[PDB]
Amino acid sequence: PTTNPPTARKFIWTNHKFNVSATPEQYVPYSTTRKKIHEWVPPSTPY
Amino acid sequence: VRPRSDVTHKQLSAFGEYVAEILPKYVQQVQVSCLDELEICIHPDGVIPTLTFLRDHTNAQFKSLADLTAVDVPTRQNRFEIVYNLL
Amino acid sequence: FVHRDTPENNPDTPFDFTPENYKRIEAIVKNYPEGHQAAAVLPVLDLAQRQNGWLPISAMNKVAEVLQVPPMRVYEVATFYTMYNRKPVGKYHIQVCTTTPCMLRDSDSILETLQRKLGIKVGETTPDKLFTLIEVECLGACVNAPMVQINDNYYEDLTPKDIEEIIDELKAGKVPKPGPRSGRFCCEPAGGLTSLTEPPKGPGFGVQAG
Amino acid sequence: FGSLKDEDRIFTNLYGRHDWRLKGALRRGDWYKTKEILLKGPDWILGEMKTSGLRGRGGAGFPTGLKWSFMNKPSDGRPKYLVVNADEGEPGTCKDREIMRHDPHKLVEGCLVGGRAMGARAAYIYIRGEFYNEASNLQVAIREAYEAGLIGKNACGSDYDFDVFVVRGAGAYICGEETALIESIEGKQGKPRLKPPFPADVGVFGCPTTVANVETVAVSPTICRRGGTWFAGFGRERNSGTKLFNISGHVNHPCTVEEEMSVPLKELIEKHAGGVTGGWDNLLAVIPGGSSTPLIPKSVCETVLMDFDALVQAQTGLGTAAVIVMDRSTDIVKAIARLIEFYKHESCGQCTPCREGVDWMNKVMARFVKGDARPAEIDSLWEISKQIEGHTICALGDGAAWPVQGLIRHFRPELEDRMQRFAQQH
Amino acid sequence: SNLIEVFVDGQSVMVEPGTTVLQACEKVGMQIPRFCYHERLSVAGNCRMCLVEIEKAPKVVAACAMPVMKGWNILTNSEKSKKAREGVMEFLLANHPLDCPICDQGGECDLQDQSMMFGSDRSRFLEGKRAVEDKNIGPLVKTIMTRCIQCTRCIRFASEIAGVDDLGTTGRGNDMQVGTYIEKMFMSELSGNVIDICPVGALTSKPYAFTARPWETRKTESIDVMDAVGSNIVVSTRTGEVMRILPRMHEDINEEWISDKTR
Amino acid sequence: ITHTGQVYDEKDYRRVRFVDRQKEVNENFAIDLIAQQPVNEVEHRIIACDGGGGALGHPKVYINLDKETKTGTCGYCGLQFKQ
Amino acid sequence: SGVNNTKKWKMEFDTRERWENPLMGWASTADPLSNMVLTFSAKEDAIAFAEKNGWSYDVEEKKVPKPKSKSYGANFSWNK
Amino acid sequence: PSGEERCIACKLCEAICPAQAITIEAEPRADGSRRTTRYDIDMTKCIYCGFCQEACPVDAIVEGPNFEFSTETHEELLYNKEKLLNNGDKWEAEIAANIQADYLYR
Amino acid sequence: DYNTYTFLDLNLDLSKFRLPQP
Ligand SMILES: Cc1cc2nc3c(=O)[nH]c(=O)nc-3n(C[C@H](O)[C@H](O)[C@H](O)COP(=O)(O)O)c2cc1C
Ligand code: SF4
Ligand code: SF4
Ligand code: SF4
Ligand code: FES
Ligand code: FES
Ligand SMILES: [Zn+2]
Repeated sequence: PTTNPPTARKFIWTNHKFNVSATPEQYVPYSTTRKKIHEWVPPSTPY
Repeated sequence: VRPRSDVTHKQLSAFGEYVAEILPKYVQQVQVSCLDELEICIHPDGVIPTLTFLRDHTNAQFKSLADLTAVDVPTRQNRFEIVYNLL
Repeated sequence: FVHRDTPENNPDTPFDFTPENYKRIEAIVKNYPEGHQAAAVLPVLDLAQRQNGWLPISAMNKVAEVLQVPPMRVYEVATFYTMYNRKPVGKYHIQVCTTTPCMLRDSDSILETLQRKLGIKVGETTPDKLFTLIEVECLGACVNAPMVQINDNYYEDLTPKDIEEIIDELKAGKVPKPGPRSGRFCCEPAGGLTSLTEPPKGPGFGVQAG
Repeated sequence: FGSLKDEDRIFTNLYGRHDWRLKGALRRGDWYKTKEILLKGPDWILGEMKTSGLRGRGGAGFPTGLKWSFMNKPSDGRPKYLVVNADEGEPGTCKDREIMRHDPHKLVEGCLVGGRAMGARAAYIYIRGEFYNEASNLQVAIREAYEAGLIGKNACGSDYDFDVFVVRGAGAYICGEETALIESIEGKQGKPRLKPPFPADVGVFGCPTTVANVETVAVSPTICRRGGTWFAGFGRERNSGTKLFNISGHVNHPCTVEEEMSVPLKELIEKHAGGVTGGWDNLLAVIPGGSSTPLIPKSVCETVLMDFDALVQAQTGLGTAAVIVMDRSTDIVKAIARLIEFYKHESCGQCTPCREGVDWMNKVMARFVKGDARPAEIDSLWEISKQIEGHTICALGDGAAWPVQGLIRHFRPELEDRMQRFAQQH
Repeated sequence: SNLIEVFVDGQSVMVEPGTTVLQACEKVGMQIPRFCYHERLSVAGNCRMCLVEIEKAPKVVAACAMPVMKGWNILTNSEKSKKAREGVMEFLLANHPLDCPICDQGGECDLQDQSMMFGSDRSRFLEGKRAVEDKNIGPLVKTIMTRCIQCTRCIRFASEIAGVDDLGTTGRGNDMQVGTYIEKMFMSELSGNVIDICPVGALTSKPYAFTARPWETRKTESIDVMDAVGSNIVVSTRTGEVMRILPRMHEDINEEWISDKTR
Repeated sequence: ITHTGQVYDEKDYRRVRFVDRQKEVNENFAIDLIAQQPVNEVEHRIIACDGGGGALGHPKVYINLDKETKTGTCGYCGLQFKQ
Repeated sequence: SGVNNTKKWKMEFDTRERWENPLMGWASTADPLSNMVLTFSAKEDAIAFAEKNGWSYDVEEKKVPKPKSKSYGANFSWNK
Repeated sequence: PSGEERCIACKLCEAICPAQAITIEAEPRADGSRRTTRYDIDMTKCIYCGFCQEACPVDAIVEGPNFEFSTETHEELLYNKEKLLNNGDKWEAEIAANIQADYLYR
Repeated sequence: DYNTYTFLDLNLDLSKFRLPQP
């Protein structure tokens, strides 16, 4: 890498990390899609 | 486009007729694919007789059973299509 | 081919056939079969252009109403044919024929002459809007190959200089002797008639009985 | 053979020289037997056309008699019509501009003589809008004729009633097409129709209609007057009569002169018109029928004669018989290239093969003139060319393919060198 | 009576006088590759992708527009009628912008498939392509019209099935663009059908822009409840939420069309 | 939070997942990163965005920059070009 | 506009629960016979499969496009 | 390079995955661009065929060099768009070099 | 020499002659 450095693209990380699995930095999978069926919230004003 | 020799489609075709003639009681259809493969079709009762003739006939020795399989065509009244491939 | 409404070119520009023009429109409609007024679109649209060279979107709309045709139809005709300006156009609107017949007889020279004569590049118009230069296709009159159509007239068989002369005539004064400014009469053999030298024939000549 | 006599020529007013107005026409005696002819009836007139052997005279030379005859079938309650196309767009054609401008009347009586042959209620003349001045001349002529009562109700003493109208074209070569002239007359966009509903069957305004090159309508009264035989005698076999020839480009005296059809080409330029600029040796190629027809190189020109049968033997079309000549001083690759530019700026775009195909050849042709394209591309254009030739809704795609085919057929070595020239300088 | 006998590859089908060549192939069971021909839209002949070869005839004929005649043999798969498709597909694709992974009519394209089935494997158009400015025709139909194969089925539907008569062709040559000359939205019921009827993905649905891709959509056939015509419809559901409702054909009730409300 | 505003509600329990752990998100968001790149002022009506790098980029597409008001944006890169 | 997928009859089991999965949001199904669609060439054969397997069936008659008369000439009709 | 994620949600990476691993759902982003709201590669389901690398038109999904991603919990192996995009940012320099070396071959 | 309306106006003049419509 010293001889021919790599291409820098102004998003690539500068601090790369090792396995963070046992440490609390670990990926915890989650759905990234937003809600699908929005619901009718009742009316808060007493009828 | 694959190379096709009609020598085989002729040899195999003839054999088909030979088998059919020798075992007419069971052979219903005998076709050769465009891929030079013969496929005698027999009534289920001819399972024992047609195989035995092929295993033990001087002009057609088919000693080993490559495979026994059963496609399932649900539409077909007789669902399964037992296929025996011999060498 | 998209009319993005602009203050100048948009319906705020009201359009209506002068009383006289409407009379003309009526005759045009008469030619076609009754119940087929729509057929008069091209003729009427042209009349509009005669009235206003720009032929703005408003004009197209008027044509439609006058002929009771869907507005789109007028648009299709206008955007299909080429003799319709669909924009402002120069008082003179010269058009230079550049199909192979003319080019083979050096049409390109004429265009170049005009470009600097006019001082304006093709596809563009003079500042005074007096002259608009367009590289139009075969305008007929191919025999008189070097040829250009200034407005409605057909100036033909022109050598580069001739046009400059014509343009000047247009620039100062009017009606610069429109036609082939050369020795030949129409499309005759330039040197001398190869035929039709003798007098024309007479009524009944070599007529089969009845 | 050739060498038609001026006496046996049809438009004596060609080149003007005689009042294009009625008076000059009366001395011409153009309106001499018009009442009688119509009195003869539709059939007799159409018959004379067949005897004449007159072919199209416009673009494709279909037998005129048979064509017109197709509407001699009984009326089904729809008025039959006459349409006389005067678009005259085919590059190199000033052929028609003459009859219209110089001898408007000949066409006026051509219209009614032709009208009773098809029993047309009325005739519409579509002169290209470009020719505004030309229009001025014909309706002056049409106005004269009715004033006389030659046309209109009681046409020329005939119970026949025929009305003639002039329609403004709007700068479109395709308007010229038979199904598209109609649609322009109908007022829609000028887009050809398919032939299965043939023009006679579905007419303009759904009323049987027929379309003729103005030359075709104009000669019918004189051919009836002179009889089919006189006319049929001048031509060679199937190809018959004398067709006007317009020679433009690289010739000493470019002019339109009518001569016996079947006149040798080397001779046409030699006897009328004028010598090939720079000597007959200076003839790279000539396109006999205008831009649509394939150009023929000089070897063939000395031998080939201008008649449709001889040309189809030669792989080229008589077409409008517009002779465009190219000296050895011209970049044909660029000459034909502008004709493809002539067709990309003009095809309607209704059909897929012409729309993209003609634009595709234009892009390749421009590269060919530069020489940027490699030699292998040249035979591709050929293949692109025939894809367009048989698949198009109208004939213009037919027409665009032929010049491309001609350039590859006879000038393939020159294009390869232009290929080579650019590759060498890198 | 009124039953000509025409042969489609020698099958002696018999058809009422008036049936087109494309229709003759249909009853035998063959399907002429077609664009610009829709059963309930007028024949236009624009694409010429249906050229077939009647036997003993110099030129190939337009299937969708040629009245069949007695005796004719269609030769639909004749070497010729394949060059007549291998060479048309060359043209439609030549000016086409290859954004098939943008075109949400990805698997719902009658132009890739008719290209993967009836056309060539490569391209020879080394020249440049064209681009046509898009149009905001409305809030329902997204017209990325650089996709348009100028097949004029929209201009027909918008005039014949619906009486809008707004959409029209503008210009000639390779820049004939089929969009409203002035920007007037295509506001009418029956509007969304244009999406379903444009085989190209030039104009498609804006709400269902990029939510899915058709192979995934599980299709359940159900009934329109928004209006009382009870139009038949197919609800396309992916992973359990409805993604699109498009029409399914019922001769008597909705014959291939559905309202702007119920889709 | 995430590119699409994916933020578990204050009461959702998948937040337990993030308890004692990092909810993985990226600071670099595309919606913003493309904006930074300036509009390319090309001088031809139609230009092509091969995607940068030819074969190493995205399928080639031609953009019509004719609309004077707006700017063409490659359906792929998002790069914008104006005439 | 292709009709090659409207040729063979298919029998499809009734649709069942497709609840969202809490950890990843993927669709989750408890019905085994959901994705199964068997294809049968003729209506008679498909009905037979339902009877011997004991599943309830409700056959829907094929609906094929009715013949439609078309002719390019019409579009140029004097009065339409 | 600008910073716009390459994927344009054509979703044929999902179509050709042999194991059904990739799950993609998309919607037009506010910019108006096409983008994937959720891209989930289930690595335990994935059999690392490398067809996704093959199929992508923009080549947004790539088979990265790292093989050492063993995880204590099964959930960590399931990967959403944010982990993969982060994986992409970390290894982009080598991924670019690797694609640079092998693209002529493909 | 002719005016822009020559064709149209001349035609209108001819209208009287023009035979009755269909
Ligand atoms: C693109 C195109 C342009 C045409 N232009 C003309 C024209 O300017 N004049 C003409 O008489 N025929 C033209 N034709 C031929 C006509 O369509 C038609 O065949 C012809 O006018 C019939 O006349 P005829 O029977 O006298 O030959 C053209 C055809 C095509 C395909
Ligand atoms: S239409 Fe959309 S999908 Fe069909 S080809 Fe053109 S781009 Fe690819
Ligand atoms: S929009 Fe769809 S339908 Fe209308 S023309 Fe272009 S392609 Fe044919
Ligand atoms: S990853 Fe490549 S293929 Fe899968 S969607 Fe994003 S872009 Fe299309
Ligand atoms: S080409 Fe210029 S006159 Fe026909
Ligand atoms: S379907 Fe035959 S012309 Fe388009
Ligand atoms: Zn881009």
